[PDB]
Amino acid sequence: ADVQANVSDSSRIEQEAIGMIEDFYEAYAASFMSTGKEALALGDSIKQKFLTKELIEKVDRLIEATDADPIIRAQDLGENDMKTLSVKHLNDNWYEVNYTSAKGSQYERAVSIPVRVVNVDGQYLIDDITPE
Amino acid sequence: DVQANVSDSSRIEQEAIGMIEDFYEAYAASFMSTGKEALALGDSIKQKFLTKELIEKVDRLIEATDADPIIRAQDLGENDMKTLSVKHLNDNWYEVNYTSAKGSQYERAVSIPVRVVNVDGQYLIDDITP
Repeated sequence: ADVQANVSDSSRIEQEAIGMIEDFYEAYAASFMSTGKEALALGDSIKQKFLTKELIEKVDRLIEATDADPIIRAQDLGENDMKTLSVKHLNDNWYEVNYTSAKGSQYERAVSIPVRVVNVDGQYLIDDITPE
Repeated sequence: DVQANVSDSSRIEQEAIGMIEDFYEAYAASFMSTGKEALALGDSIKQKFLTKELIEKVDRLIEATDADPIIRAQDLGENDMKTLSVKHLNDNWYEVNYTSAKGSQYERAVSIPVRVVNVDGQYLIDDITP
């Protein structure tokens, strides 16, 4: 059986996955600070680094379907939005990215994106969001 | 007026501290990505938060030293800027504190004095390391 080894490995691996997801969202959020071609350039560079080829194509479909960025479920980020970032494990390889959009205002909105993680040769990558 | 001085000074210092935190958190996030796009964001963040004279001083210190004078390091480790602490020192000078290479055997406490100016309600950093 070995409960302690299964438990501590599961806890470690989940925290490693959470760490990558946190790094993606903090890096991606910073790309919204620029208001020129470099904003999109960095945003796409970060998506090329952290997301799989399959998910990036699904994000384009959702960009075409909605009129919002499916990664943040918004058009833009207020500068205080990512300070409320909180990631946690759901089940299996699914994690939930939580943050409050427009915190403090009359348009304050709780955002909750389920994201799925794959490990390729030691590197963690997000391979799906918002289940289809 | 003792109380009005105390309330206005506390409000304004927190607004100045708020801007400095926003600069450092945003600027630190540019290191999470690599290449010309990461550097371009760093420069965009500098344009937003630093004065034209300070950006010219930082470019001089980039040539003069072998470290980024904003962070006093070549790069940032994972979760260095999670230790960020900003406080008022005196007049318009504030101290930015963070632990470089936090958790590692080479961890180093960093303290950067930064001077703030208000230009028509906008807070900008106009000098660092006097």
